[PDB]
Amino acid sequence: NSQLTLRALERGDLRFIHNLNNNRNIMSYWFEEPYESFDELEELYNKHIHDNAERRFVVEDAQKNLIGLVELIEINYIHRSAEFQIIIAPEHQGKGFARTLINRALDYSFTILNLHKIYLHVAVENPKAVHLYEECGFVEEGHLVEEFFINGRYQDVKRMYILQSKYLN
Amino acid sequence: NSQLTLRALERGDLRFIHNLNNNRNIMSYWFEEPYESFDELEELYNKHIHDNAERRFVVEDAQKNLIGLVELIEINYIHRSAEFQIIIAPEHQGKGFARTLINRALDYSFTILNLHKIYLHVAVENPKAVHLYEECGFVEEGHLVEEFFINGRYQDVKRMYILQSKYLNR
Amino acid sequence: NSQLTLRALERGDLRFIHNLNNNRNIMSYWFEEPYESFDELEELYNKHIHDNAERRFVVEDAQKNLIGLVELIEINYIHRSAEFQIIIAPEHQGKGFARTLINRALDYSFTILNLHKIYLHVAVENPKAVHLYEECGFVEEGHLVEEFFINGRYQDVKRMYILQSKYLNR
Amino acid sequence: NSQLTLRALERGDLRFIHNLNNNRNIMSYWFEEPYESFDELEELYNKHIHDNAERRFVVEDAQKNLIGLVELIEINYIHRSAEFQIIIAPEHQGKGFARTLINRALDYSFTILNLHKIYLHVAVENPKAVHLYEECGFVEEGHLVEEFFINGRYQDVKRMYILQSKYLN
Amino acid sequence: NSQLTLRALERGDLRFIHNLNNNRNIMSYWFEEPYESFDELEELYNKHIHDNAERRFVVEDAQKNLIGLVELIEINYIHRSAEFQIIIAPEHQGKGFARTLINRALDYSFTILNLHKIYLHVAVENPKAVHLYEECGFVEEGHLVEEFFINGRYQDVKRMYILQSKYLN
Amino acid sequence: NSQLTLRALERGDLRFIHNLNNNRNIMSYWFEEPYESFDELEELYNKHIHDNAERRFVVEDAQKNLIGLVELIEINYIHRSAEFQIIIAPEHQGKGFARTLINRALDYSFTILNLHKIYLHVAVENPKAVHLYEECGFVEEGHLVEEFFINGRYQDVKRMYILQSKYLNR
Amino acid sequence: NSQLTLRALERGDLRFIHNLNNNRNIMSYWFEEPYESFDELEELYNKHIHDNAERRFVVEDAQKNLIGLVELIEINYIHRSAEFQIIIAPEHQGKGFARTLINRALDYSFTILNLHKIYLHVAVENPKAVHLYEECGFVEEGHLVEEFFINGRYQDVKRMYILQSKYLNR
Amino acid sequence: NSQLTLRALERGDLRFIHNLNNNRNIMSYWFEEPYESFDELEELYNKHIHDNAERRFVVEDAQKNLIGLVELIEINYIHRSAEFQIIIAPEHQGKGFARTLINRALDYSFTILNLHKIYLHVAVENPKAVHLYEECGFVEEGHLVEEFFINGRYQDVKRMYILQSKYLN
Amino acid sequence: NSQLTLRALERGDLRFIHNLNNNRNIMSYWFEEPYESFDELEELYNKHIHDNAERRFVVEDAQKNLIGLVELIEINYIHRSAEFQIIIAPEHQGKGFARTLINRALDYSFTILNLHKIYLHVAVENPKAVHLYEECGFVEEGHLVEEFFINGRYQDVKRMYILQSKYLN
Amino acid sequence: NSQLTLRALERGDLRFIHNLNNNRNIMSYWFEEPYESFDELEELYNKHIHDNAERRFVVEDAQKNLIGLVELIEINYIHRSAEFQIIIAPEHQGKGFARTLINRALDYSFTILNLHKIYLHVAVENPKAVHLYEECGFVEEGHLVEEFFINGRYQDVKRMYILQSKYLN
Amino acid sequence: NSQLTLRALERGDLRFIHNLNNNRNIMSYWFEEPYESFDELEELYNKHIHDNAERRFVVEDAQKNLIGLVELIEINYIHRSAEFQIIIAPEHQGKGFARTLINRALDYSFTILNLHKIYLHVAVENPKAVHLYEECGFVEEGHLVEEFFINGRYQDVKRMYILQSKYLNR
Amino acid sequence: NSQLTLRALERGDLRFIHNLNNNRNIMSYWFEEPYESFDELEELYNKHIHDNAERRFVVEDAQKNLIGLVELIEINYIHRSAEFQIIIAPEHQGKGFARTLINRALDYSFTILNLHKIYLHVAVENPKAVHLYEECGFVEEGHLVEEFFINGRYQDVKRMYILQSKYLNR
Repeated sequence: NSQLTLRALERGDLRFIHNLNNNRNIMSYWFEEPYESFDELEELYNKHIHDNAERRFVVEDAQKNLIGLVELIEINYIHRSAEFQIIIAPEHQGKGFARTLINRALDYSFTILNLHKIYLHVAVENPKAVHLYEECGFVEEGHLVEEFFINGRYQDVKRMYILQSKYLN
Repeated sequence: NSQLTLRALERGDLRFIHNLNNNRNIMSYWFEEPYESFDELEELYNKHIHDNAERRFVVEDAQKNLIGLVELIEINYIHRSAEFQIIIAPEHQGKGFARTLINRALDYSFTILNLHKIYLHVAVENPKAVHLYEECGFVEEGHLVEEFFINGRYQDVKRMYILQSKYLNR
Repeated sequence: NSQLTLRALERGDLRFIHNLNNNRNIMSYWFEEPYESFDELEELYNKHIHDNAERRFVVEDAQKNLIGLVELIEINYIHRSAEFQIIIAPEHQGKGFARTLINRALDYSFTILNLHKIYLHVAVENPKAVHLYEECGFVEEGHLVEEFFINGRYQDVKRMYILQSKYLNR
Repeated sequence: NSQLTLRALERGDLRFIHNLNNNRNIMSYWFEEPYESFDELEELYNKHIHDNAERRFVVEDAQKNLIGLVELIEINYIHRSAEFQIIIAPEHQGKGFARTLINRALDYSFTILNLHKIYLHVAVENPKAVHLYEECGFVEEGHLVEEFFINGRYQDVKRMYILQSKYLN
Repeated sequence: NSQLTLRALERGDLRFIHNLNNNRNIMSYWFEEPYESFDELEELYNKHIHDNAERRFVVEDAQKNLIGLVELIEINYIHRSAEFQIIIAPEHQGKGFARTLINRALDYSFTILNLHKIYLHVAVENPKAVHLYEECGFVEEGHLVEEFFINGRYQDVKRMYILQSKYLN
Repeated sequence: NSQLTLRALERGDLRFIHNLNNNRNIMSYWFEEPYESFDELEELYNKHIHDNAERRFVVEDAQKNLIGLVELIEINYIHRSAEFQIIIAPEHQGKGFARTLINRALDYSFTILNLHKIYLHVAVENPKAVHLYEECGFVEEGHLVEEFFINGRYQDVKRMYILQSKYLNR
Repeated sequence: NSQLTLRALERGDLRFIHNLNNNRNIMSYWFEEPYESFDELEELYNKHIHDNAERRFVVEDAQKNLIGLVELIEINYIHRSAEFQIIIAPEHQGKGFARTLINRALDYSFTILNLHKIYLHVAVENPKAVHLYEECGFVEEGHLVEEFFINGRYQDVKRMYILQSKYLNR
Repeated sequence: NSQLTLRALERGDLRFIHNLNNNRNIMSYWFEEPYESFDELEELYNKHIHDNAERRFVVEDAQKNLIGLVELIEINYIHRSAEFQIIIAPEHQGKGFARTLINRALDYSFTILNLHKIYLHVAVENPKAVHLYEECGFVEEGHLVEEFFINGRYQDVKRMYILQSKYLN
Repeated sequence: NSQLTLRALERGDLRFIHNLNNNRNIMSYWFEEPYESFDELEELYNKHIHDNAERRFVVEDAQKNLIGLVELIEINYIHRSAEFQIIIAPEHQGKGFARTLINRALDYSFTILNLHKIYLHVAVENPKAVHLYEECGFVEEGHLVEEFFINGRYQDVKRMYILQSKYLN
Repeated sequence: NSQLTLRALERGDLRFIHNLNNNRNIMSYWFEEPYESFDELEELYNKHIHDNAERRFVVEDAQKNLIGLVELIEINYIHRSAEFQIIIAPEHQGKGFARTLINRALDYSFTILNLHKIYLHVAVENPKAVHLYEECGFVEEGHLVEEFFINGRYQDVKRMYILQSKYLN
Repeated sequence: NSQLTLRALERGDLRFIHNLNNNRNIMSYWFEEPYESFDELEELYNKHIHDNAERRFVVEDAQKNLIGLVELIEINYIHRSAEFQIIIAPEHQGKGFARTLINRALDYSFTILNLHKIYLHVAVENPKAVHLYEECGFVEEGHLVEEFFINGRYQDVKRMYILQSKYLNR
Repeated sequence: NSQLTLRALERGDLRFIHNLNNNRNIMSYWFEEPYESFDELEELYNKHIHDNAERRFVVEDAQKNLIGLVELIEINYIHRSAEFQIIIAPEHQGKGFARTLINRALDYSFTILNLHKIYLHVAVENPKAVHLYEECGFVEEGHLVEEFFINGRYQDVKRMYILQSKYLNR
């Protein structure tokens, strides 16, 4: 149930993230190349530490087991928008967590960071991750055509958004 | 027209860019804040020197007028895409230059850089710029709702794109 | 009047800045020690170019005479507040310039930086700075008791503020 | 009671500071984003190591349990003024400890740092903390309108202060 | 069989890479001096950590025995071309493993890196490796005369290649 | 003719180099993007001075007009091979210069650097580069299928070579 | 006199200071060895740039004569004290300048810097300088026995001071 | 008895010094602020290592127990004077050591370092530490008025001196 | 017998080399001063790592015991010559290894590195190390007169050479 | 007897060197302040690591007890001259060891460093050390008046020397 | 002749050296590749600044002609030996300068540097240079077989030397 | 005479220094190799500014002609000794200058730096340097046998000295 908590990504967490980062089947849905030496990782972690344009979160339960990773990135502070990215680890999918976690990100985006808009990309051939975002109040503002090469072909993604005045009320 | 040339942006060009970069009715169109020390610009230009992820171009004519600037930014070499942007210096607009300028950018994109997709963002409330793009072959693929805060209001823009296939088989 | 504009602070402006920063009866109303090497200015200018939390502006008349300094400082992007501070050069005071430049500060804050609150500090013994701010919409939120030592004694300053919504719809 | 020591924050207090710097409830009262990786904290500590403009104090009891933090920040040596802030650890709340930590930081400010004015900022929605300050001699000098965005709303804050002659006479 | 994983080379694979980089017999087939102190390898690894122009893969089996190395080097993102090379460990030779490592690196090149052409260089004196490549779809495009000095004599090499449409159609 | 000489590439030659490196219909036959800041040239020149694996040469006529560029690159000292690449400035082509400068490349490679093999890459759609190399002794060792994207398409290049012994005793 | 001004020491002033710094009958009075490379002075000046613990001031008159130098050094912000020192260039002494100069230093000390105690060291054998100080309100608080080796002899000096209270209520 | 020895301050000694440095009741008599992170300490130790203008000594007995700290600072080599500072740790006061230690400092100053004058400051409200220095041949050359803010008020210190020609003979 | 192998000098090997480097009786025959701190060594090892003009080898047997050190230095790549240096450790002399090892160096020089000439220096009062080199196909091209001060006097060395075309065939 | 080895000073001899560098009695004979933190010694060692103008030797016996230090400093390679100094450890004094350490450093200077003159400086108040030097062949060439301040008085020193031809003939 | 002087090579001399360093029939004689950026030369000169193991000298006459260059390199201070090399600029040869120049080098070597043995390498096929050396007192000590690849052939050289004893007792 | 003064060594003095430092028959009596780049001078000057253990002085006549160099080196602040070394420019020797400048060395050492002993080294084959030192109070404390190689041989030098007390009361 609602035992799930969001926390700041830490150095101790990089092995878990290193694993997700090299998983082809997971990183495809973030349109990120599945190749990352732990060293390269450690370093880009060191980079993200002094960077106000991102916030990375590790998602845990009460055993303190790593359940997943929410990211808010490209925070832009004139326009007050950021890009949202979510992964739940293989052994923690299916359990109905995504709503909770996706909503905590929004709570974060809108009640703390005081952003106007969250947006995201997802593959049009993820027709059910799409149902999800829509259930959480996201809607499609874009159908981006052949945006990303994923698994041997150019694919379509939807861009989806939610604003602060919607989520608040 | 057939006399406009695109060349890599140089250090001797940074006063031209500074001015553009600090002008309110020009930066609005790129969604970029109109404020930049010549000292910030120069340093950014030196880190730009190092970036394979961008090509910033300056636009000249016959007798050396700097007419404008074209960029291909966020060039991604797996997905083979880049964002395109353009400026015609205030004193050079409304001469039918843009058309030729957008079309030099695509030919660069697609005949040298060998990209697959150029995309651009343009204000819904910039309907002249929208109609240019459409007449060069850009089609809308998204209606970004209230994406930018510009001149005191959150504003919608169109995402548009064109593919390498369509340009070469134009 | 309609002539007047703010632009980014440049390196060739530092002589004019330095002049003002060693002026006692000027520096006194910014609560600032009137002591600064041209060299400490240059380093501190190099420091604060990159500093996203600040914007410094020189004002120019139609003939590009340096008229004053407008600054928006401590800009926080979560709370969307920043502190405003201005100086008009001694030889340009008493012209009716003040409201125009305050208005430009607020324009930039609210239509470009998309801020929610702008605040300032003004000495309780500088009435007619206090009174110009009033006529631009600033209201007192606090009386800071004995806040700064200036000219041999601890003096009281007003904290005053204006919101985005009020500015943009009055 | 007199069983509370204040002392300089050391590297070994950082796990403790970190945990507090990621508690949203605690950090709310400080007008403060509840996100801080350990590495970022240790870089900030390494920095203020050399800021004569700031002092950070851990509170300890007799047995030397870590009760809290007290800070004097923005110390100004022309104007002789600094901002005071205090956290007590959730676990050590409500034992009538805070008045002692306050008179402690005041005594440091006035009897050692030879300061002239201490101010603080406290939520208008926290009339119990305001009460607290009033008992230790703090005088409201401002009511800042919508100064901070906290928890989805812009809120008001009391700025308050105390002077050296008042605390020492 | 499908029991072979490819993954990014990590710091803990370096003793293994080192041992291979000092085997003259193995390194002969790579046109390559068989001398490399560990420190020099770790400096080279530290370097390519940040070369988007190269990818290095260790091969693992189910039990996660280190079978070999596969590399895509000189990746060019205008021309969309890279050089392929493969080592299998002496101890894991001759178990019909190489065809799988090859189709593996091809699939990475073509399905993830979205490359256009892969080439390799193979000894004209190694008609068994050439055979190997031919079965996985590689076409001889050059016969380089006396290209490399190996073992006291200047020898010829086949340059061969495969294209994306061919591997994916 | 007998006038022509190669010498080390110098800093005061970079204007002439830069010119050539932003030339499209020149850069196309070196398989190289025609985009390069004067500043990226200068850094890359600073890079490659020390680089023992390369030698870059400017050619001069009897009057010290910059005639072209000769380069020997990837020089490996175990295998004793290097890649050769040349450019004659547009305003000096069609003079009969080509063989003299190829001959100088080979002279340097074989009598100074003591190389065993020199190879080049030439476009299969640049016949008369292919044919000049033949007359200097270069023979085809390979046909690289669809090797480079140039001018909107993947093109085939010839790999060609000449050995030390053949050069020095024919 | 009423025309002498104190300003922060600048880089353009370091030849004036160099000369003073190398003059035997001027440095004796500060107990400082008369030997300094312009190169040492400049570097010290750059580290001085960074020091909140000091204010070095230059003394001008109406028509830009550099008359001297005033320092407040070892400024301590808990104990709120600083050492004061002064020089009048040889050619400007005996004009009754010192008096005004010592009194600009104290007013700076006590009206801006908000210090509590200025102190100074002066040679027992400099009884003119002693009498100046006493007439500005400095009183002796110590007789330092043989503190400095100056001109071949260990020598006594007077420590003198004045407090903020006494200056403001002068 | 005269088992007490003076030695060079070392890195291993910094915990003992760290303790003395944060003791309000001890550092008041050196007019030094009682606040010092171990890190700041470590660093200023690293600084004092390449500094010919100071010598710091740890004072030990035969158990090798840390008994105290003598310092000679601002050694000035034209004028041949330095400032002397002494602390004996809390558990080692009362035992009559100060004379010994103060005299070893002088032996150091005058028989080794070849200084002409040692001077010191002490609070006029330390009327007995004053008797001490006087017993060791120090005399007052100054009564410095309101020099230091200590424990909530400006206080007077005496300056006291001894010369080489006196101590020798 | 021919169990002896040549390998790249490594960091783990520096204690063994440190020993040989400080041995007066060994280093005399290399005309190198017998004085070298392990630190200086470590550093000049770090130097030789990014240096294409040398190759240093540790010579081992099958116990993996360190038997000796072959060096090829001043590799010059226009002229295709290098200087050869050999030491067998004290407890491994007399066993008849030198021929093997000297020949592996040549194999290295001529079959791998593709050099035209190997040369060496040896003291004329080493009349038997000279017989050796001559047995391995080296001949004297020089008798260098009073070249080196060794053990209290200027001494003569022979320079000796072998070329690639000789050794090959 | 012949049971004394000289060798280069290593990092592990530093505790030993340090202890000697803080003995006032020992350091007196070297004209030398007896104060040196360990960190300062290790920085000085790290420095001279690269000074071809100096050589430092620990003395060891058979069992490898650390007997002392010997140094050749200020080696000048135009003039071929260096200064010699020797310490024996208090614990190893008076066993007729010093003559052997002296002829040892002379032999290094003359038979290895090919130097021309060695000099030393020895207290005029130490006629037993002077005796020592005279027996090993050192000739007084100066009587330096009040050259050093040691122990509260300015004292005289003998500068002495020996030449290469004299030591080797 | 008695008017030739040797002085340390300076930064103002590096164009003279550059030219020499890039000339084929001059570098052959030193066995050194004829190719060097002025930028490489300058940097080498700055690391040369630091080297006790070398002395590079420039050769002037009466009226400031730069006639040449002399080096003593690989100076070894235990073995007390150095390699000597020499160049006379093309336009200054065949004037009987060399003799005096070789003999200034030895006197430096042996009267100041206090070396024991100077040695040199010279091409067997440079028999004029061989005869110079022999007439100054150099005698052969080795016949280095095919040591250098020069002008397309591996070539033999003579190692020659002279000792301090023989020069001073000349 | 009374004209002559010593002042700190400055950067604009280095041409004059360099001149002297490459002079053989000058450098010989400082036991110093006459070889030094202007660039090694500049670095070594940058080195030794900060070096508290040395003071270098140029002497000037009444018209600011560089007359010579006076140095006090190895200044140790425990033992309070330093080594003295002087040069008068060749074109200013034989004027009777020597004692004045030695006297200035001692004045500075004893009345400013508060030294106890000043020593020098002088060649036993430079009598009249030996004799001028005598007349300034220097007495021999040692005869250094074969101390330096100079001009083809090992030569003997005198070590000579003068104490503070003797200088200051004779």
